[PDB]
Amino acid sequence: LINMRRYRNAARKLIHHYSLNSTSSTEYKISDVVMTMIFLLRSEKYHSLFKLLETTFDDYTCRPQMTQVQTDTLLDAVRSLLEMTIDLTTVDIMRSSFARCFNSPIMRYAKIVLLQNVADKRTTLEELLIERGEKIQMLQPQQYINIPFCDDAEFLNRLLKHIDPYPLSRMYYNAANTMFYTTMENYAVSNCKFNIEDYNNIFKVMENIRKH
Amino acid sequence: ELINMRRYRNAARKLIHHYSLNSTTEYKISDVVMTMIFLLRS
Amino acid sequence: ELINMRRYRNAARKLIHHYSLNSTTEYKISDVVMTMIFLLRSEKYHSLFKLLETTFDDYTCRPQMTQVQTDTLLDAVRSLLSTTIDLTTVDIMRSSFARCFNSPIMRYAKIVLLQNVALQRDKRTTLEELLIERGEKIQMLQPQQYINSGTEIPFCDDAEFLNRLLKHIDPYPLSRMYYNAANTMFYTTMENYAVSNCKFNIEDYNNIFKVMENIRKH
Amino acid sequence: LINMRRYRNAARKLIHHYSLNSTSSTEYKISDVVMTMIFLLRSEKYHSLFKLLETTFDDYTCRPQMTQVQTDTLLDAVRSLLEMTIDLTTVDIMRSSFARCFNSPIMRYAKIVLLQNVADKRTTLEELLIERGEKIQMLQPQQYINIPFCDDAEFLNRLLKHIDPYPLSRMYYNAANTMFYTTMENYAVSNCKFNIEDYNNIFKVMENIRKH
Amino acid sequence: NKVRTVTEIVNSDEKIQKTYELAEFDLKNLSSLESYETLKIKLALSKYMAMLSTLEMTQPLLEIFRNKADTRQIAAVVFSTLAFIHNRFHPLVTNFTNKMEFVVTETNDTSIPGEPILFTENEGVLLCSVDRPSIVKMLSREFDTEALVNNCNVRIAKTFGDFSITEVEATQYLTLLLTVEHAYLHYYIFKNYGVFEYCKSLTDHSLFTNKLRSTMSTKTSNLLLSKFKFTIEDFDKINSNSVTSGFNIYNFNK
Amino acid sequence: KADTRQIAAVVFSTLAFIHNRFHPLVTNFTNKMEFVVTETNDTSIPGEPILFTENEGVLLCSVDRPSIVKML
Repeated sequence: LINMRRYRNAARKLIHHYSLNSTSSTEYKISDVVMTMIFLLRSEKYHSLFKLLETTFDDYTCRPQMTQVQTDTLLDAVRSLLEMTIDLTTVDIMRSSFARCFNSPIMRYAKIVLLQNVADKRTTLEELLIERGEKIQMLQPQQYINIPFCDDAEFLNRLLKHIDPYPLSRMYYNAANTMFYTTMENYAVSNCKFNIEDYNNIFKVMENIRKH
Repeated sequence: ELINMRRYRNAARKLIHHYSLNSTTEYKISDVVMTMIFLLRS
Repeated sequence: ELINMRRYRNAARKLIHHYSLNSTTEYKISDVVMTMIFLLRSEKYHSLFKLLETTFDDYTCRPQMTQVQTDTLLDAVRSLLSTTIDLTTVDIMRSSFARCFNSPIMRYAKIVLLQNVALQRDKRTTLEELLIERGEKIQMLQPQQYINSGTEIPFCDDAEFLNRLLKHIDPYPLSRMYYNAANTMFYTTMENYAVSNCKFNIEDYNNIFKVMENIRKH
Repeated sequence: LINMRRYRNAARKLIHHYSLNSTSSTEYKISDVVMTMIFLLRSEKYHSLFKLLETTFDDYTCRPQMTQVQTDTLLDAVRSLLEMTIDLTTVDIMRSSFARCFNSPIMRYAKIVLLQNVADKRTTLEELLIERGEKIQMLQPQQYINIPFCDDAEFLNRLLKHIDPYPLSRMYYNAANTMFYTTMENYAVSNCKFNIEDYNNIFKVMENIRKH
Repeated sequence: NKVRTVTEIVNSDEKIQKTYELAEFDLKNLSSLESYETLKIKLALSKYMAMLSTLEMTQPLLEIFRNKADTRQIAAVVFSTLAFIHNRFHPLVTNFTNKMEFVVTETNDTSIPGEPILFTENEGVLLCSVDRPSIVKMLSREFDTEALVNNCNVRIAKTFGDFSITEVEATQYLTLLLTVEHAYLHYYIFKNYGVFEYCKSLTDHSLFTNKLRSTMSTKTSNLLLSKFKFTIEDFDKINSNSVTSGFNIYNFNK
Repeated sequence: KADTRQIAAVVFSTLAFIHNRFHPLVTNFTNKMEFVVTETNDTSIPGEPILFTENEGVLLCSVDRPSIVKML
């Protein structure tokens, strides 16, 4: 007999991280993987997800064939587990993450990786720039534009009072990690090499900008 | 059938033989999950 | 008969015994082709043939094998070799075959074209973009270590040699010497700018040598 | 069950390279050899070619005896596989190439070789020069000769417009490799030692010519 | 336009002055442009194609060389290519050697391995040998017409902002032009330094550097094969069979 | 998805606010510019959700709506 609630909570947290649906950085151990897999097996309506993630043990065995109703049901199951949008690419992210976690060896220090192996056309940033630029130029513009900056002291005072208890550092961390994860997921989904040199050089540019 | 019983079983045998006696090769996290699944299912 | 069945069979036994267990002698490409031909031709080894063929590229998969299938694969591979094995042996042999199938084969020589002169493109470049590009190019070079004999600055206090060099260069006007040096520096700089398709900023080159007035005024 | 189309494409490319009928330089792996041999075995009308190339495994086992109809049928089979002329010397080149590929050991880096062991009289360049010079002097001349260099600006402009999109470097590569392969095949067929010192000295002569 | 430079030393008011003419720098810059050299080579090839066209030689070169029966076209094509190359070397003579004969070779038994176009004296007149199957094999070989040989930024900025000559035909024209260029270098050594030197050069191409740079390197244009530096892949490994503990005191060819 | 005017106004106002922060003298941003909203990966830029381009007549701004939705 196992505790359904604890296993469900561990599964929820680990899947939240492994789906890139949350920026909560909590050190995850092998125990959380064991709990999430056991809960996935035990719960009847998560059997599809459990089989999906268990197929990742061998790299040569790929995703089971699911008819549209099965994919929709699994999407509803994932949504219920996360109580949050969620779609097929989230499932692909989860599959890749769990595959890399499972095939990884037992080790003393957490391994830091980047999203990869999701979604034939292995491209770079510039070819995508050209192609999507042409495609965007194809698209018809929707709105044509042809400005109040009020400094109402009382209103800004009330806004500051509302914002004052918020730990600015936490807000910056959340925003930066959200932008980073969205950029990485867009790169991986588009099958484009994510050049972290450029992304880190963005921060380096900000740092060099400040001190002048 | 959701559990490939025998492959899980040999994985658990190998892992528990390694941990219990050969305290001194290497295994992946997948084998640990496999061993726990075998222990629960049996 | 097109296939010499038994010689193929022993070749496959040897190759698979080498790859699966003896991960540490040597074999030719012909033996690899032989092993794959044996696996395809033998009916009971079709699953193993497909599993190993999935290693050709990174866009091939295998349906999840049920229990009876994995036992059939296991005793088929055991018939290939009495020693006890498991799915881990299959995994390591598959990885070895994946490494083998990606090994390049012999190819005939080809005429390789090398750029004769670093020809620049039509669009003119400024000094800054040229500096960025050339610095990126220099980054790829392999630096060499220079170790001086000692830390002391080289010098010479031999009077006789010093006045002797001074006397030898005494009849040599400083105006002509400095003019020649400055003009050859300028000509080389302009030639490099022209060859590099880079815009020459006359004002910057003039500003280079304003330390004259900086010294004179202060 | 195997994919006939993929194996046929791999066989086509590998045979194109190994017959010296193409300058396309694509890194070929052991997988391509496996695919070409399997396709040759499986296809009924390529059985002659498959047996021919399989006999190359042992150096002591030489080419099977084929009557003229069989050789003609195999030539048609090779032509169909390549959809292109092709004759017996192409088959000899293919046999030698596949023999050397098969007897080569498995190795991490591609082995660069030159054509050899094709077509008794082991000669050198000078004896061939004398002999073929006498034979040519025997031959009666066909045409006796006893010049417009138009600079029509519009016509040259149109010609340049047509030629402009062509990547000159690719054209030079194709021409140079074609000349090299024709020279090597003529040397090997004539059983004359190909002195690559001289051929490389040709390029060295061009390089030394330019800088003066 | 001219640019003036002044040098002044701190011991006097003397100023020494030099005048630079910008045309030299402009010429170097133009010679450094990739598009300029590409235009030069493509213009030479276009002139060759136009010269063939005005001689009715519009049919593809492979088709011309595939016709065994009609020898006149092959002889005319080879003669025209030789004359074009001769005019490129000497831009004063429009007509090639006023009298010469052609013999077409269709057999390996009388073929030269590596010199498809050869020249000889029959004691009365120049004779040119044409190895037709060799040229056919050259032109009919499939070409690599999809691979790229090594600006994306200008393309990105642009994105954000009638004779049918295929690439195969142009490559065939360039192939024949280079082959006849090699033949013409051999023929030039022949005509200017004797049959003995010609047959010495046939077995050792390294004499080209000495028998061309004396006159051609300072009087004629650039050679077509000099547009790119050609090397054999893994040349050192294949050449390892013939290695000398050498001592080169007359290394006239680097 | 239906109401594009609000998205265009929000992005334009944010751009104008940032422009005023950089240059505290101009209260109105570029007096004329157009907006196009992207709802597809097929025409999406991996890492630059808001992009700018010239259609030879007027500034055009691209807004990757699903990317911003996934962010927020």
